[PDB]
Amino acid sequence: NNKAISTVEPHYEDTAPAEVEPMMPGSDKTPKNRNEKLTQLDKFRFAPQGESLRTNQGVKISDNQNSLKSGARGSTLLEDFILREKITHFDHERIPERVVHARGTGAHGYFQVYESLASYTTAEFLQDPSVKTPVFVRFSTVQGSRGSADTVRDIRGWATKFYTKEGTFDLVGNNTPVFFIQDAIKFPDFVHAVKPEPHNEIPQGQSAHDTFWDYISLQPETLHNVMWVMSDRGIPRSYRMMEGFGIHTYKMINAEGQCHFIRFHWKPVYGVSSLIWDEAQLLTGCDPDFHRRELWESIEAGDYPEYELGLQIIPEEDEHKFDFDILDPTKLIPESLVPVHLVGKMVLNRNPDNYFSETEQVAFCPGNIVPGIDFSDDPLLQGRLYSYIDTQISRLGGVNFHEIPINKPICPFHNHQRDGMHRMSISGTANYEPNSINNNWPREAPPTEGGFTTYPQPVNGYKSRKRSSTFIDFYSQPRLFWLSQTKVEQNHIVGGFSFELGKVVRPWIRERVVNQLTYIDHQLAQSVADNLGIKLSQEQLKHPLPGPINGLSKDRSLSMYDGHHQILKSRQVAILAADGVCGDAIDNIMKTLKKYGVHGKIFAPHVGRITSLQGNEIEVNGTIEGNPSVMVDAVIIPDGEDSIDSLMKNGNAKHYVIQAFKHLKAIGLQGKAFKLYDALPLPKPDEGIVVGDKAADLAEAFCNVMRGHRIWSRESVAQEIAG
Amino acid sequence: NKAISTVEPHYEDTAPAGVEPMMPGSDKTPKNRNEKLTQLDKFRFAPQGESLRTNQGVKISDNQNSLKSGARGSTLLEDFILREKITHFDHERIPERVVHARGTGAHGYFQVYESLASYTTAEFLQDPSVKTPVFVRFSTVQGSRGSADTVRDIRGWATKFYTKEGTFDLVGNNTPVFFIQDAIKFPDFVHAVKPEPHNEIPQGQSAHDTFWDYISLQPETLHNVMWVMSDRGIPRSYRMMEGFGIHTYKMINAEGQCHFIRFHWKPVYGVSSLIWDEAQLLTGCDPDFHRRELWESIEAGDYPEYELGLQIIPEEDEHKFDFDILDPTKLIPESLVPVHLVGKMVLNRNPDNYFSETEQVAFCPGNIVPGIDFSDDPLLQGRLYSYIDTQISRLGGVNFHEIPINKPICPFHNHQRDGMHRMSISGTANYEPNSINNNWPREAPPTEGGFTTYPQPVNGYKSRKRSSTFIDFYSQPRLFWLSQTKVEQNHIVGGFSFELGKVVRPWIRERVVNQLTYIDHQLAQSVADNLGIKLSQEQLKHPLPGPINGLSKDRSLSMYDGHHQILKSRQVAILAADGVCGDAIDNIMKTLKKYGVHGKIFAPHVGRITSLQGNEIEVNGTIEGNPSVMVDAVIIPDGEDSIDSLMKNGNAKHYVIQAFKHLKAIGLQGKAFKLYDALPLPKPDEGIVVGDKAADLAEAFCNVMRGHRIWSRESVAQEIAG
Ligand code: HEM
Ligand code: HEM
Repeated sequence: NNKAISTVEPHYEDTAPAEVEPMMPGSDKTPKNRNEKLTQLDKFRFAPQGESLRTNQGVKISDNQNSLKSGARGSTLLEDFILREKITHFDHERIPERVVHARGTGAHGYFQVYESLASYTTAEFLQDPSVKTPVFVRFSTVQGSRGSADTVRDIRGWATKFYTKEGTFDLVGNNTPVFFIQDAIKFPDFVHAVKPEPHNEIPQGQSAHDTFWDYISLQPETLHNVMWVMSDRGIPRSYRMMEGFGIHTYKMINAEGQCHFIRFHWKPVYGVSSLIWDEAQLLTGCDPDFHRRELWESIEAGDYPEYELGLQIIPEEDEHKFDFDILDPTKLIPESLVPVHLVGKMVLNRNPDNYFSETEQVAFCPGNIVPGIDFSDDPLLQGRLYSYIDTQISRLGGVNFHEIPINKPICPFHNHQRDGMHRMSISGTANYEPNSINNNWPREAPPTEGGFTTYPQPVNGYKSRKRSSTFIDFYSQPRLFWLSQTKVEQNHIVGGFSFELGKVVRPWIRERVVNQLTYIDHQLAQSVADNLGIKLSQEQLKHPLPGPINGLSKDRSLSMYDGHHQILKSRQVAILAADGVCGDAIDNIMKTLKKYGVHGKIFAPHVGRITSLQGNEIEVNGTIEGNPSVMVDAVIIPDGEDSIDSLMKNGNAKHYVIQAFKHLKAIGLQGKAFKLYDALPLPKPDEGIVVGDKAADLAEAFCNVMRGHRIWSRESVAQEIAG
Repeated sequence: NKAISTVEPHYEDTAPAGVEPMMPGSDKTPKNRNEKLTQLDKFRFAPQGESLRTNQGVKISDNQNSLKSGARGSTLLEDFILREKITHFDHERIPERVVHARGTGAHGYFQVYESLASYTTAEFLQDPSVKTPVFVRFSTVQGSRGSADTVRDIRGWATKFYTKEGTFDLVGNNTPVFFIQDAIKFPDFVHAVKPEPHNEIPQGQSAHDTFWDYISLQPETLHNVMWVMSDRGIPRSYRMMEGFGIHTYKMINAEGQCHFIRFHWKPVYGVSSLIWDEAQLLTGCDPDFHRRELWESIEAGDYPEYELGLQIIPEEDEHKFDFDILDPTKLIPESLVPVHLVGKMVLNRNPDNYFSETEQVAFCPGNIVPGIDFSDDPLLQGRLYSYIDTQISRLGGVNFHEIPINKPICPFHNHQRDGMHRMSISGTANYEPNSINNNWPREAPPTEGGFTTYPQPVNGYKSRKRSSTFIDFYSQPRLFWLSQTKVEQNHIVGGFSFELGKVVRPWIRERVVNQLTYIDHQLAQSVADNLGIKLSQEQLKHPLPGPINGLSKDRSLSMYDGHHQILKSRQVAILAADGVCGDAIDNIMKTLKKYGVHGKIFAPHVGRITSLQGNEIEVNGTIEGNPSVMVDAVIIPDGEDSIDSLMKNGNAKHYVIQAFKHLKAIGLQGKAFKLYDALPLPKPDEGIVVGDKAADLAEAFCNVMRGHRIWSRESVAQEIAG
């Protein structure tokens, strides 16, 4: 009554209750994680504690619940400037999404070099190991719009902004070492092919449709990066557990004018780990924010994303020594031939305060580079230089987007540029160079004092539109990639191809792709052709295959699961429990998990607390229904007679074990919890099943099984299970 | 050579020398024509035999390479072809709509059954011979452009009527009420339901803290929360949901008589919904399910069909109800005021280009025509200023009416000039009154059709204040609750319990169920239990609202009470492998075809399977790529070899378990029961149809399907692991 009426009257009272945790802005949750960039952004942060609600002109608002009307039942008056300003700001909140990589996630951190790279570059942020260079990273997918799901099969973008004392350096990479195309002129064609089709805008976040594969079949240059995205690299488990690549060959110029060709790498301290397809798909349905959320909670937990910056270094005289052109972006440089030197460390240790201000409005370009780094003649990179700044003029509202806080450098940046939309700087001095009325300040900087110069590379040829003959080589590296994959990874590649072409309606497109696969590997083609009902002619089964690359038929560095570099720390475990559960078994599991930095979450039939058979309340993390097995790495079911009975009448709790089994995950069953597995149509316990009566001992064995990531041996029987 | 060819200019042919792919509407249904579509032909491009050119008309010889300083050199700034191709691509994107960003569009027409001159002078409602063109966009609310179709959300429903007396936009939703009463709260409500601003989580979901925090503090939202928590929030198709303009409008007739009006759309294909677990899985394996369903249904001839209905109230009965008809959180119960079906709308042509037509279409509630008018509903009043304001940024300026999909098909002369991308070239005087052009174009007198506002009396004081008569938050939620079948009530409890499960701060969940105790004590207790909340004795005694003009239920607010289930156009999976019974499929298909139902053969691989009779039969797609959640029901024909392979296949055994848990009809012919009996599934209930003869098993199968879902199965479905 009075309580009812009060909700639609001005709210002058406290609303919060009188006084495990939700996600919060980084300033709230990790204020002790600072850097120079974050300190610069503080000038723009708002502390509204104890402030009046106001208009943008600073007028206190007395009634935020009602429009100005002519009678409390009347027509709204045009003179309600508060209503119109509030609605008008609302009406204009949206800006264009990125034309590609629209779906992204940001975090702040810092970078340090291990020791001076002055033997190879003058670049300031690689000279001094004591400097902490602030960074901001945006991870992304490629195909989908804002609001598409995270765990699609797709390439992942990886864009790092280095706020150095001598300029902002943008390393704009992907999570695979090659790209689909060789020349930038094909990029709108390729992108249009993979994007939703123009008549119906179908499908979202997916390459599994006609026009993408039509384009692949007609442009063999794409086959290499298709193999990468068709592998499990196409569905990583976390942005903390994938590799990063600059793809293009850059140049690094040292203080002696010498040039070294270089390729950029990010190696993850937490290993390289991926989902499997069926699990990646179900995750898009039940948590489209899975990667965004995982990254966010990673930082709040102190499991900071941590990556080592690696360089491949090739002397100028060595440019032409490989079977491939090192300026070809569909070619990787196998790490067997040119090792990766780890030269520094990046840590992401603080989430943003405002997604839109920081992550949405950030602007990265390959062209922003700093003295000591320079471009190569890669024709894809050369085209990128012009696109990033062009697109951002309309995405971010004009030529002054570097004045938006997240984009500003931390060093001076005086010049003679003036005006443009939303000009924030205010300049009084002469706006032309050379001038004498200001004694020509600001002034050009000699190269020996840090002024950018281009390396004087020789240029000889004719003005020409032509693909380099040194680029015509489309199958060598797809075949190298294939042969470096373990048996399971090859099977999943076959699954990627077979699932995707399965969604292509036009039959000639599937046959044209399968025909391209016969030039990569005959068994790969045969396996895919079988899943599609295609019969391969005797000719196709004899098609010529490429030979080794500079002596190499394999390179283990291209396999995710051969290197045995799986990391246990920071993984997520479901503890299925209900009322009547053994409280001390849970307590001992949580000690063993925390010992190895693993995160156990109690999932129950309802939120709140459950009561252990010892009568203590145990906090719940979520419900079994809202937290499917696809959201965790392994499942442990502790004991408690009444807990198990309850879990056996819950189809979700039982499906939890069938699903986790089919996704090759480790399952621990303490004591009478084995009844659940038994009830299910599940075969004999394999290596990935850990049964035991004492909790701390079950959990130790359970963690050791987790060290293998997935139980690949199980894959054949797992297919048979109805789940 | 084959390889070299692909990186050189492509002067040769590339074409080779359900069953068919989705295509532009101009290619598949060219015979479905209307006046707006003929106007759009003026802007269609036919590229057969044409050269690839720049935008200035210059022929391009090599679309494969940048201009370089040599074949391995540096790209040249003078390559204008490269820069023009890249620049256009760089600026393809325009802002998404601030709400309803995620949407699907189709063309069609509308006919009035008989003249409505008794009520309105609106030209498109006068003459039943006219086919007045329309364009409809369906949408969700919360999610951005690439979010899933089958989220739990309100669905937007926007119809543009291209009439000869102006373009009229009917911009409504699929539930008869909105969340809030005054437009000034729209940014607050929308911010609360949208992803939260620090992390931009979560997408296409209200299941998070800020949304329920807002609900808990704004009881006026509760009524439409009930609607979204019910199965209304997850419809099966845009063809099977209802539509409402929600606001009370006005219709004025030739005599100057005013009637209050509320708009309705009633689906000829009935009102059907998904269930929550099936909706959520559908967003994983097909985020485009509704967009695809609408497109294919039009290419198949199952044209969406809706009847435009009107609740009509004489201006004198404005105050005859226990609620304010100006309150957009209130519906008018169809018992109290029946809905008159006044005409039909059919959607029968897909667009040619999604971006040109669906993305660029602009609809505003302020786009009315002579014969319709506004009421003093304070939410509608704010909407009049917002639609046009936002379209200036989203669509590039004030000339967005000149974009083809947005143009009227009547004349539209005035004195407006310039603006960004001005298309028309106007030679005459640009002010009124003028003499140098004898004042053309001229004002139209009302008796010749010039718009006038009905002279409604206006009295009071300039004030910011919620009308006393708007302060009724709990009565219509209760009406809606008591009007639901038992299974629909359970599903509402499900929505509340799942959603509040994702809320982190406990006090928000507690404050929300506390609000539920003022709607129905047993709804509050069910939801409180699912969340571990113990209700106090005081809470359990909380006063409940009485009836509304003597009404305690209204059957029309229920989906599954008045048997609104249509069978025509449903989708049936047919699980077949190599070794299936040929004659069975034929007789299944002939039976399904007899009823307007589409059956789709799903096999382990794509292409063809061979029957035990040795013939080949076309597959529609894999079992793996088309889970049970995409079809209305499953049928498994016989064929010992088919059954044997299916039983080795995890997906096909799960197909039936999942079909079962989602309460769908499962047909099993012959030894197909071999497969059912192998799974942990109970004895065949009323929605499990066995039989050895296909036509009979199909006929009985199609008749279980008429009930939409086996609601009885619900209790045993919960315990099935799957
Ligand atoms: C080596 C292959 C390429 C890689 C690894 C790459 C990487 C990326 C990444 C990671 C982003 C997202 C940056 C962010 O988070 O804001 C991006 C955006 C973009 N890229 Fe690429 N890209 C490549 C090729 C191309 C090409 C060939 C073009 C066209 C010439 C292009 C044009 C763009 C544009 C316009 C954007 C959006 C920029 C913005 O709106 O801020 N990229 N690229
Ligand atoms: C009765 C409750 C409301 C309903 C049924 C409603 C319905 C809709 C629908 C269906 C759309 C999508 C139209 C399309 O497909 O393009 C939409 C968009 C929009 N609405 Fe509402 N709305 C309501 C209340 C509001 C309010 C209170 C405001 C703010 C004053 C508002 C502002 C907008 C804006 C700015 C758009 C985007 C328009 C565009 O970008 O073209 N609406 N509304």
